Amino acid sequence: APSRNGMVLKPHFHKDWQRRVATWFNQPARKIRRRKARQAKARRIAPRPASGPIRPIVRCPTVRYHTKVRAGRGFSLEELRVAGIHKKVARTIGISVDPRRRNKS
Amino acid sequence: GRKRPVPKGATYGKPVHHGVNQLKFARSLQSVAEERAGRHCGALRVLNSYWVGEDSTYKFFEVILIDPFHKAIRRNPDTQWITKPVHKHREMRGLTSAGRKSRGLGKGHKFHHTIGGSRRAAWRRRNTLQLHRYR
Amino acid sequence: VFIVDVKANKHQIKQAVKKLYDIDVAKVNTLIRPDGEKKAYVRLAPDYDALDVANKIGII
Amino acid sequence: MKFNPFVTSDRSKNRKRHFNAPSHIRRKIMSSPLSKELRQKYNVRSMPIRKDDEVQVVRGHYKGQQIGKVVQVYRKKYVIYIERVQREKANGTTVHVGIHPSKVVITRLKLDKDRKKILERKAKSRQVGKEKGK
Amino acid sequence: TWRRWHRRVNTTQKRYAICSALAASALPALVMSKGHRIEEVPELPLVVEDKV
Amino acid sequence: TKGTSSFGKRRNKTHTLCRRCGSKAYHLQKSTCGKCGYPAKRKRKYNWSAKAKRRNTTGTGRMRHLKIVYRRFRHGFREGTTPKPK
Amino acid sequence: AKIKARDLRGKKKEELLKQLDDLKVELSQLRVAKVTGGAASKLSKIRVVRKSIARVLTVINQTQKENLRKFYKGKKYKPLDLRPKKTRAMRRRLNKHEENLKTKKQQRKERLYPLRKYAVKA
Amino acid sequence: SSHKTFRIKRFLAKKQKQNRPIPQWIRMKTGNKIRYNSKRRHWRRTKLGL
RNA sequence: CGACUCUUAGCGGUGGAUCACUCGGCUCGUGCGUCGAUGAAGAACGCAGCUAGCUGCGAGAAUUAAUGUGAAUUGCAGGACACAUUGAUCAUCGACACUUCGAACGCACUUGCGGCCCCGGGUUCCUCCCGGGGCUACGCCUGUCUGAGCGUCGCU
RNA sequence: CGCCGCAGGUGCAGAUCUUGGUGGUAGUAGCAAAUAUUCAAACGAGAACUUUGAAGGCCGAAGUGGAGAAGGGUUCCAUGU
RNA sequence: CAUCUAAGGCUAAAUACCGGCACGAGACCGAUAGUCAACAAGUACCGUAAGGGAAAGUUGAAAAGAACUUUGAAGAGAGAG
RNA sequence: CGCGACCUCAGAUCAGACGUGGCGACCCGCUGAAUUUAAGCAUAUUAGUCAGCGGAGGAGAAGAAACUAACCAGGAUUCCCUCAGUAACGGCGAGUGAACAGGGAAGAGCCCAGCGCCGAAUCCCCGCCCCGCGGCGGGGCGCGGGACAUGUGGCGUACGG
Ligand SMILES: [Mg+2]
Ligand SMILES: [Mg+2]
Ligand SMILES: [Mg+2]
Ligand SMILES: [Mg+2]
Ligand SMILES: [Mg+2]
Ligand SMILES: [Mg+2]
Ligand SMILES: [Mg+2]
Ligand SMILES: [Mg+2]
Ligand SMILES: [Mg+2]
Ligand SMILES: [Mg+2]
Ligand SMILES: [Mg+2]
Ligand SMILES: [Mg+2]
Ligand SMILES: [Mg+2]
Ligand SMILES: [Mg+2]
Ligand SMILES: [Mg+2]
Ligand SMILES: [Mg+2]
Ligand SMILES: [Mg+2]
Ligand SMILES: [Mg+2]
Ligand SMILES: [Mg+2]
Ligand SMILES: [Mg+2]
Ligand SMILES: [Mg+2]
Ligand SMILES: [Mg+2]
Ligand SMILES: [Mg+2]
Ligand SMILES: [Mg+2]
Ligand SMILES: [Mg+2]
Ligand SMILES: [Mg+2]
Ligand SMILES: [Mg+2]
Ligand SMILES: [Mg+2]
Ligand SMILES: [Mg+2]
Ligand SMILES: [Mg+2]
Ligand SMILES: [Mg+2]
Ligand SMILES: [Mg+2]
Ligand SMILES: [Mg+2]
Ligand SMILES: [Mg+2]
Ligand SMILES: [Zn+2]
Repeated sequence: APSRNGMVLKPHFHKDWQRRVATWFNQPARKIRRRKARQAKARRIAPRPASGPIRPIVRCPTVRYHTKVRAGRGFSLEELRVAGIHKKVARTIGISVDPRRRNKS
Repeated sequence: GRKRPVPKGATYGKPVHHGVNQLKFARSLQSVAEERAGRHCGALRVLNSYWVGEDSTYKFFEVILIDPFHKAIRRNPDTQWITKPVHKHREMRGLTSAGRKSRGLGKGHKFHHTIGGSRRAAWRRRNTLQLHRYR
Repeated sequence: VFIVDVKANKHQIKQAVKKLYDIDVAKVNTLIRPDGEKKAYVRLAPDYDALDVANKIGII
Repeated sequence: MKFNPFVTSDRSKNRKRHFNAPSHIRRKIMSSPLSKELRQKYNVRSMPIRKDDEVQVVRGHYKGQQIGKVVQVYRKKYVIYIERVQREKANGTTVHVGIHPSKVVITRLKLDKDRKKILERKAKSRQVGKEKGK
Repeated sequence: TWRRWHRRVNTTQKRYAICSALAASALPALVMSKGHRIEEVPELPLVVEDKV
Repeated sequence: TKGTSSFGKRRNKTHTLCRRCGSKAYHLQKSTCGKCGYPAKRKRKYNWSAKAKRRNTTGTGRMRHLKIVYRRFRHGFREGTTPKPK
Repeated sequence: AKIKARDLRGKKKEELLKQLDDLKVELSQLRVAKVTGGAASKLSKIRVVRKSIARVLTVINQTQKENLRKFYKGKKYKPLDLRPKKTRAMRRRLNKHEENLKTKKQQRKERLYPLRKYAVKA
Repeated sequence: SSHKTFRIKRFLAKKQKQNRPIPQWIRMKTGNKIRYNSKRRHWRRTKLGL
């Protein structure tokens, strides 16, 4: 029963949520494992960049973010063509390629 | 369709679950045929199947099976994947083309049920309460 | 009187006794004791003698 | 202190390992300090105990400079029995008193092929450690 | 196990506490109040050369 | 009479020892174990009885082969090789 | 006085079997002594004779098994017990040869476009 | 009954052997912690499984 | 004077609370993440000088071999063991071995009964008996051999 | 263990509360279905109950007799406490 | 107009893990607690069966575990150690 | 009225392999309630949850768009934060309820059929000899057999060839 003023609340705890609860006690261990794997991979590829291949300059899709620019999946086929790079050699030299992206501007 | 197997048509419960007839099995007859072929010939791996004919009461499917231990399969790449242990009895787990259709797997606004790998995967991920360490 | 293995039948008992002690036997009666061991009574040949065979075995 | 993440410091775990230790490391556990003269003759400090070496008890009821030869290494009870370290029971006869080997100092070592090799390894390791320290 | 053992403190408050502790260690009344036996220490903010 | 008097009639064993699983659940008149379901290939096992599942799960017995497999895993299932002779 | 597998191995099967038979006879007479009162020494020798029988049998079986392995060395078909006993799952795997061989298209891909070792200037 | 199977007889043989007291010298063992035989079975007191 | 009863104390019983101890849990985290027809999980039956349970093991039976270690094991007995003309014990465990059921596999079992092929003994090699050894389950793939069809043909 | 803070599986007379132990009742109810015992002796520390013998009685052959099935599983049989 | 090219197939990483093997730790519990199970515990025992399922830790540093005398048949005492 | 070829079938203790059963915490495919809430109760809810069945692996599933968007466009999958207790559903009651974009973790792409072209170039098995045994490989030889033109291998797959 409600008592005096207060928000009308709808808790979603009618469905035996106790059996499916995600506890995050292994969060710092997960962070350490991720860091160690990062260091191991960077050690494995010694002169190459540790982060990964160069990603393209890409504008954000919707009207909320189109003023902003982020990184894309890979350089387009047309970009590679006019840059003079074979699309099967770009990936080996460390360039991400996104075949399914077409240019409009 | 799949008639519900209850004695004398009695489903003791609320009238919403009183249906016996007009019920449909959630997997297609083609996937059923693939399941039966694989279950009988468990030593083989089901690849795919195709419709070959039907009458009023029966449907006929021809099913392609691969012997995972024949040397013509094991020494040939591009088919070595079917011999991997994780690829056994795929039809019982719905990995064939026919068995995959019933799962609702795909891309688009139409397929928001199977985000994460499967319906149960999505349901788990959505209905699990993520209790962080810091709240 | 011998305690023989539970799986040995009378023919095997007769052969084994005859070869082990180089003797001649008439018949074998077989009973399984309550505790599980098989006990075989072996009648010797009349020309042979259980007393001195037991002497040479060392059970006397 | 202790820094190895694979080495436990739990009291209960350590006690479990100690009391359930197999015999071949119960021998290592039952190790005794050498006398001053032995610690000078050999560049080693302690030595695991043996059947026929002569010790002297340094703690408890049976202290003294008397040199008694071991006659028993009762590893299950983690004790040893010594020649004249005994005690007379009620009926008239006598038994030995269990003594932890850590409460004695070895004065003479029952030398054979193996003991000399153990002494050699220990002295070599000590020399290596001190020469690294210098 | 879901008892919220961890607490998150504001970063500004944490730095505030560090500043207060650093300031407090420089008062001989407070450090002697902790019982740290600072009687013949030449100067309470004790600084030594980097040779140590 | 349903009480003590009727209890004097029970002298015919219904269940007996099952060759699999060693329990006195082998229904004689039905030729089927009540605990393992012996003529059936698969073991009779149910999730509603977790206590009964743990009474007979792997490791509640002897594990004669698994306790050697576990030991061999640490050295990688080596065969055909022997330690260096003295 | 004891019997050692160390020096039991230089002998032929025939005298090995004779030694085993003598040990069996000794054990049988020891069992007779056990059931007819006997003595402590005879009772304690039973374990020793049993281990001696086990050592002789072990040497016999090992000799036979290595001879059989020598016989089947290089043959296309071997007895199952002479085949490796790794794991049922591990024996069904694809061997090194067929897990390493690749398609001609894959080989052409690798020949033409290998992975280059590179770096980026700051 | 007199009419019994070989398997039933084998089972009863094991039970008969298993129903006997502990050896005297067991108490002298180091860390014995065993008082008597707890698994003693009397035929008229507790009936067998089979 | 006592008996009985009540209250309080001393002491002694019954009882096993409290307190201290902890080779046990519970919770979290990490690293691997490995069963089985080459017979699994599970079960049954057995194995110690004296041993019923727990543990260990499979007729080689509280264990064989090998390697490391290096004088014990131990409740009593007994007995090796120059510890180098090689070694108690324990550990590791890669060689060997691993009874009966059990997916369980010749048929069937709350019992028992076969069939084929070799070897040995009575036989005195021929086929009866006894003993030993190896096969004898279902489904399915590729190949092999034997085949069936007034199925479609060809020659005759 | 005191003092300053911190965190609780933190305070028991009840719940026909749970577990364990203990009283009065109380040396009380009771050891009353199917006729029955007695004499001497032996062993034995100890005899109303054992054993032997002598009596008197019962089951009275659809038995309180002799054997079996099912079930029990060593209860069978000696010897000792 | 925009977008993709269904009805064939493969693919590591980030991810999950209350069963298994081997480990480390704790502001947790301290024997009516903590797992049912600190101990011969899925044991004893119950039910035809599916299944149900306990109780149960502590001499002492060392057995040095009370020699020997004495009453009783012994239990059990009294001295002594 | 016999003998061959092919097709479709059958047998075999034929030569050589493979499957079965166990565990099932995590995962995949099904089947699937009611207690409970709604202060009653039938849709709803519990819940695609418990129970039931099947199939795996060290992870599994997914996965390289018949996508999202409507922008000055993004670009496989999976996971975390957020969107969001929102859009929406609902005896529009109780209650239920995502997705896109943004930031991160990780990042990897590809192969067939077909269309064609290349004297079937293709593959399996059996013998003989040599080098290796370690997960049985290579080389050579066989007028040795078989599969296969009802289609094996090479180029080649929407990023055009
Ligand atoms: Mg309010
Ligand atoms: Mg990154
Ligand atoms: Mg008979
Ligand atoms: Mg190709
Ligand atoms: Mg008795
Ligand atoms: Mg008192
Ligand atoms: Mg050995
Ligand atoms: Mg019958
Ligand atoms: Mg015709
Ligand atoms: Mg409380
Ligand atoms: Mg109270
Ligand atoms: Mg209280
Ligand atoms: Mg109150
Ligand atoms: Mg009365
Ligand atoms: Mg009366
Ligand atoms: Mg009369
Ligand atoms: Mg009368
Ligand atoms: Mg009668
Ligand atoms: Mg009797
Ligand atoms: Mg207590
Ligand atoms: Mg408890
Ligand atoms: Mg008495
Ligand atoms: Mg065959
Ligand atoms: Mg309601
Ligand atoms: Mg209500
Ligand atoms: Mg109601
Ligand atoms: Mg409803
Ligand atoms: Mg379920
Ligand atoms: Mg399965
Ligand atoms: Mg996968
Ligand atoms: Mg896939
Ligand atoms: Mg819902
Ligand atoms: Mg083609
Ligand atoms: Mg595509
Ligand atoms: Zn069963």
